[PDB]
Amino acid sequence: AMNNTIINSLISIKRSNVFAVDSQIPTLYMPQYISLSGVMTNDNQAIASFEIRDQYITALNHLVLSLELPEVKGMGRFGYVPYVGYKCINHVSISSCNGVIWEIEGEELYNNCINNTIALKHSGYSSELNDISIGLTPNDTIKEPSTVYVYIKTPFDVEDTFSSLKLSDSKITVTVTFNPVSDIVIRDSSFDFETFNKEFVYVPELSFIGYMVKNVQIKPSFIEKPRRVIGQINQPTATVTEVHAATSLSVYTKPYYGNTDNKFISYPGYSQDEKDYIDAYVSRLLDDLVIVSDGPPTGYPESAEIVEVPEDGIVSIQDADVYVKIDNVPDNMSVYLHTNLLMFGTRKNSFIYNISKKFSAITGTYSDATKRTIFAHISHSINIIDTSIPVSLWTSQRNVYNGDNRSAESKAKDLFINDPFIKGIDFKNKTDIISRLEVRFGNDVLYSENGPISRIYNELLTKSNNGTRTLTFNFTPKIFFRPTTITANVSRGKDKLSVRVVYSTMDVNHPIYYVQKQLVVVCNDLYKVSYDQGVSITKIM
Amino acid sequence: AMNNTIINSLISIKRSNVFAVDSQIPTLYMPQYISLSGVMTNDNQAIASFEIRDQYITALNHLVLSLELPEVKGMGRFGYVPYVGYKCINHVSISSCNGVIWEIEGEELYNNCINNTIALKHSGYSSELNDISIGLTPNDTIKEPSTVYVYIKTPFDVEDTFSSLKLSDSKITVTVTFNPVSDIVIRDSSFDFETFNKEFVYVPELSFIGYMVKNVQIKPSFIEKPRRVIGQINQPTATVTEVHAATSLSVYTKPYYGNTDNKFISYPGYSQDEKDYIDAYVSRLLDDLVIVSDGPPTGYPESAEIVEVPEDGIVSIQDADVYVKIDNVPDNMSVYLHTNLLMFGTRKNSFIYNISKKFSAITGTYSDATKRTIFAHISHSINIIDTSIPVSLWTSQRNVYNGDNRSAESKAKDLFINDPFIKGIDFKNKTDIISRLEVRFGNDVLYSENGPISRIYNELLTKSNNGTRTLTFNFTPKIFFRPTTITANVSRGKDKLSVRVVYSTMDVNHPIYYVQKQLVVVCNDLYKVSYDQGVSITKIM
Amino acid sequence: AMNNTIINSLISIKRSNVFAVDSQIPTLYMPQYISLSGVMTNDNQAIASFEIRDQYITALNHLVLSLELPEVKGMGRFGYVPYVGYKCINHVSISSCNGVIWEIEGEELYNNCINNTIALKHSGYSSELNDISIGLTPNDTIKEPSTVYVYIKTPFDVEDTFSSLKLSDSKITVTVTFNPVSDIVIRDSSFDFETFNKEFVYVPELSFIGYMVKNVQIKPSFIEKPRRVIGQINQPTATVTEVHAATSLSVYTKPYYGNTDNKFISYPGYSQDEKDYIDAYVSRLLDDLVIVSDGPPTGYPESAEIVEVPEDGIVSIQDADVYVKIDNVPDNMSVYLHTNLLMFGTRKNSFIYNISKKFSAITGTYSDATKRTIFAHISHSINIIDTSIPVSLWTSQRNVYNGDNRSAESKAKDLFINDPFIKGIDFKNKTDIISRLEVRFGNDVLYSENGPISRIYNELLTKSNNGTRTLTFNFTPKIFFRPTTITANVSRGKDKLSVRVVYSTMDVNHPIYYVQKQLVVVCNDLYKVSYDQGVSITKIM
Repeated sequence: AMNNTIINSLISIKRSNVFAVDSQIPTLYMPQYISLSGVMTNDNQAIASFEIRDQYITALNHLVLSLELPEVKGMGRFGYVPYVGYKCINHVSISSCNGVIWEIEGEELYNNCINNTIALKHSGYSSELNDISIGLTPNDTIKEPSTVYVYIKTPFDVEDTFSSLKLSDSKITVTVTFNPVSDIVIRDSSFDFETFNKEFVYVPELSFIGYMVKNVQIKPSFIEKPRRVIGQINQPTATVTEVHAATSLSVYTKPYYGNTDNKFISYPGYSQDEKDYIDAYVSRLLDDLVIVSDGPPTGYPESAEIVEVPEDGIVSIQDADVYVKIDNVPDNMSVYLHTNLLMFGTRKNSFIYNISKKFSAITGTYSDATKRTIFAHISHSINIIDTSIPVSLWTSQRNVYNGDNRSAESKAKDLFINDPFIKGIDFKNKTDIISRLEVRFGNDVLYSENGPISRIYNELLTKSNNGTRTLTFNFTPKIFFRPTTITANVSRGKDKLSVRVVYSTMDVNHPIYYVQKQLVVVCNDLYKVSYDQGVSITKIM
Repeated sequence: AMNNTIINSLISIKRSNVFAVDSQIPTLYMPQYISLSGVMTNDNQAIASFEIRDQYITALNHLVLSLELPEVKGMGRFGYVPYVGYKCINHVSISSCNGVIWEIEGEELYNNCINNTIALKHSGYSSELNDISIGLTPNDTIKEPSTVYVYIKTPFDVEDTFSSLKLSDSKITVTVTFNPVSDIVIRDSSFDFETFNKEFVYVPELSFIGYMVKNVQIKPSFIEKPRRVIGQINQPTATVTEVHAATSLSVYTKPYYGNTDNKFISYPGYSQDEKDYIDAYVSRLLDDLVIVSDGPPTGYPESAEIVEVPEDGIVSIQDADVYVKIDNVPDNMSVYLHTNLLMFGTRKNSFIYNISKKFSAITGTYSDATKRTIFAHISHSINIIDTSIPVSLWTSQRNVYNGDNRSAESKAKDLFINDPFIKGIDFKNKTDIISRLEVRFGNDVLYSENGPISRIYNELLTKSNNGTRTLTFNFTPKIFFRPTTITANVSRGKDKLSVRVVYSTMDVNHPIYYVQKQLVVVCNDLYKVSYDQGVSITKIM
Repeated sequence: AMNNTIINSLISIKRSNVFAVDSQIPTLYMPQYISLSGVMTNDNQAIASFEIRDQYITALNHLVLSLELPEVKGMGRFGYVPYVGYKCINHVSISSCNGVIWEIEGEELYNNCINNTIALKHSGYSSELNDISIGLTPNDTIKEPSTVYVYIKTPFDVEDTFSSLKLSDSKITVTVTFNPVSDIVIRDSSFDFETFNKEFVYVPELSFIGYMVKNVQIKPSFIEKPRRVIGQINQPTATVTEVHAATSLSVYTKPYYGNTDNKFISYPGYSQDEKDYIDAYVSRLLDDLVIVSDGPPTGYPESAEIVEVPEDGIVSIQDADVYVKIDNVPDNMSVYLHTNLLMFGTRKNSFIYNISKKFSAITGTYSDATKRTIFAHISHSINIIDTSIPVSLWTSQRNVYNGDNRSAESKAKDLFINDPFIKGIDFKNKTDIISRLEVRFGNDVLYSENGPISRIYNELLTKSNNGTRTLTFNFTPKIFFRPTTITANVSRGKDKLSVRVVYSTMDVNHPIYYVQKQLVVVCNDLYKVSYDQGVSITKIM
């Protein structure tokens, strides 16, 4: 029922038809899902190799790696890192008889896939995998066997068949190097990690979409291979040499925990919000913070200053006042507040970082049935950095105090965490430790910034939530155009990308000041793909 | 402020202009939102017919069906299934004078729209609709009147005006067949469903975007019509005949509850996470699991083994130990543990499935004001399958035990659930009951897999979270190319798609072993659309 | 490993190659992120001006505005509105020597960006910014300094370099007008807003992506400039004159709070779900609703009817029964129910809106340590409208009752909220106050609807969750085609868009009946962009 207004509004010119189109008949082809088994060899890293050789496979894309995780038994606490499938991959390489066609580091693969929620979920992200489970007997099953699937995104996936890797009758080999299983496991000290590690085995299977094409017409294309460079420990510089045609440049920082035992007080498991991290940390602290006891509590170091709560409920810790109210406290028992649970300082009369001063209100109810306090509303100022401080840093040699005044029961619940893709200096990469960034191409300054406007642009343009500081040089559509690059001038000397940052200033009495940092620079170089005598790539100069 | 580096980096060749384009003048047209009322007729299913006849409507797409849900009154418990608007649709057909142009089943329509969160939300997904409400008097209003909107996605929507259905001066009729209202309602036994069902009436209105086009130039196009085949009860096979040009093939399993009363213990209402299902189930179980009583609890079957909790809090149920601690228990009362609340077994001395053994720690506080236990931390191993077991299966004839030892008050809270789009054998389609899948085209094997790598690929390629095992044959862009299909060879005999699965093995002492299953195969056939003497389609061969 | 079925299925015709493409070499260019500082001037609104003048910048797009929010100190309660960065912008204008090239209102900018979660998050959406913080001393830091980033989406962003604004050697000026800081702040009366407002200063920096293009070839393009018209207070009409080529028309309603003090009882801060709003409101009400007291509670107006709860727990308020059970009540104390906490009525014996009657079950436990009630399960019927009623409306002159019988402590916790982008008559724009909508073009009726099917279509087509009633006239692809518009017929008189709504009927005894409403109509006009003697636009007629 069109209105008279509508039928009279339209009341000559060459007009493009937007209500019809001629359907082009495409190249004749037939796709097939193909699964292959690999040969494992053993740095002694595990390495899986897959050989693709079939005259009827003309092209392929969409590599998926499946992994069988085994049943885990015994006692102790044990979970998997989130996205375990991606955290397992150290390196991936695709190569033909002519050499390497494409390759990537596992962290860069994860960074490229981090905006793909479906892929992250298939990589193994669930409560059954990522909760920290407990075994009570040597026969208790901590984790049941399960299979995860890792989508190995390549440049060959962007335009479906248009960008797919053509096999010009050559053999194609895919090689997957794995990280050691310690990287993907979160465990306490009571778990028999030596036995688990001696018995653990990666079991991979490779899948891809193959294309049988009739009368294929191959043309040369353009591919981008990421290349990574890691700076020295705590140095504010890193240089990428032999840069002749780069499409983009990425910069970020990784913490280095090699000077520690890799032990942390808490970990939220499947829950991965900042609030979840903080809630897990606070839950671990409260068991030692407020104590209901018949007499002064026992089982703490001599350095512990445990103080009885007065009738008004306020315990003053220097300038800080902590409000403590516990219901149903027995008559033969008092309420005590640990006033220096964790403390750090560099001089005997300077500023002290004291975790007890971060709490302002603690309320809960005591349970006579379970002999413990069930906490309710907690008012505190604990941030993600406190949850990210390694346990070794509290008891460092630079600390003029004891450091860790927790009970032995609390110290036995600390977890080993060797997650290989941690960015920044906290688990969420929230704190921005870069205050200034300068990028040089040759001797001349290419780009400078103070605030993270390059990260803001990276996130806006890629529609990601976990972006980094990225200089993007290509804004042209993929595949159909040759990508735009910054191009070297060897005569002028402009053929390397030097990066210099200024790190943010931290308090020398904050434990986080001593986490070691490395600067990571990623450069995407442009390559040309040719299909004469097999598959070949050349670096564009 | 361009840097000298930038202005000297660019320091001939035919270059495509990527900073400008000539704006093509499109076909002259004017869109209008048009709403129509239908004629209802009454298998006795309701059927709504809408006639589109207007010489000035040249094309249309984007069908939306609105439905007025009436005010629900009375007593009992009552909610709507999530996405009630889509759950209401049994069948949709679009046809002209020449015959059916396009049609789909309601479940396939839901499957095609499941990745559209906006559409699912408009279909009716809110707490006011999907919470299980309670009426206390015969005049209490359980649900207020509300309107839902169902987006009926067709092939005519993919490329906006390019793919829109052209009305070549013909009459177009849309016919909507509805499911019976029992399918979309979740109620207990105290709700007067007979009266509600006698008085309920579907009230639909149809909307679409029409296009008045001046001097339209129509061309023939290609359309895909899904076709479904349902296998026999508990058979591992299903065949699709007359397959001459298919773009894709989908496979999944549906549970068949016809051998039951369709009653379930719990349902989470608006909350639809797996954890929400499990929490609702546990909340229903705890009211009978742990009892605070003055003397041995009364009101349970003679088969119930209710045991007093010792002072240490551990009750051993065969090999399983349950820890029970309840605060504030009165002095004249004890704490009791129901040790066989639900139990299933096939032999008198074999394995027993016992829901009481799935709990390891139960803590809470008794309330003297409300005479009930408020539970706190619960440690258990309840999975989604337990929440999906029908109540009839516990009391089956094959069970050598009583089965359901709950109280009458608990049994009166069970809910009828007839949701028509359930997949798998649980409400979340999480358990994978297919262990092996083989697809044959003619006599030859087209595809085999063990793990669900085809489902992994379906989800990756369609960016969905609720994918199925799907063989996709078309990777060419829609509309602008003729779609790629697997093509029949009638000379060779290759003209049907046979499907055979191997179902996963289950424990004969698990109640879920006896849920009946059907195999569903969906085949998308390619059709050609022509515009001579009205609108016509032909099957491509 | 291709199957024999696959290799025999494919066993002439001009076929388009879908496995290769010739890579076109694009225009030579180099992008750069450029940041500028502005000149501030002071309706006395702050205004930031940025001058872009550089012969080597050929084109630009992707404007980002950063803002430094200062440290907030003192006592009282203080937070920022969600998306503070967007809420700060009153107006944005881009202009060259020829005049205004493009401009938009801040509310329309927010509406265009509301589907961009990344952009909304960068605008300032976090607990640290949006929680309502408390200062206790005149030196307590309520908020730490932080920087937000506002993505100013323009038409120049849709097709990357294709749609970018060309600077034809002209100077380009960007002007940002800011809202007063009262609009972006949520505070109580104890916060020193006069001092904060005297000292607050907007500190903006502008960024954009510039393009140095070698041998650019510029062509004329088409741009759409939104234009807004606001109807008179409580009038159901609004007209847009001089409409000669419009691509779309939007309609919605804004509440007008100028007849109030802009004070509300509660606000959920960072949590922005409807349930969060309702939970914050209920949490504020419960502290006065149920009172544990030694004797009749004191500190309430003489109009307050506070009633002791009987032993059965049921207090009847006219036809409504409230169930109140509180555990651990001391022996020298009773439980009391405030039965007319908030009440509104227009006649002394007609219907009364009473907030106490909206509660059906209240349970909790009294705390002897903190002298307050910790509530548990609450059964109520509080909706978002109750949470959106302004405090002034309860104590209106039309109310024949007192209105607000809360304690002084509760009244001191009310918050000032001047959020400038509120739609509808509640904070979530959930209630639909438009029952019928008629759009006229000239004298003839262009479109009519009752239900919000135009909003349903707006949301479906734009993939948004916060759509409005929108008539869309353009369904052609952006940039590459000249947009489709409704076109004026000045001879016939069709050159204005008149809008008339019928507002929904409300109860004259509901306080929400008296919130004043304005009708907002937005019309997107089509303009042509030319590049002779700088940058110029002309209105298409």
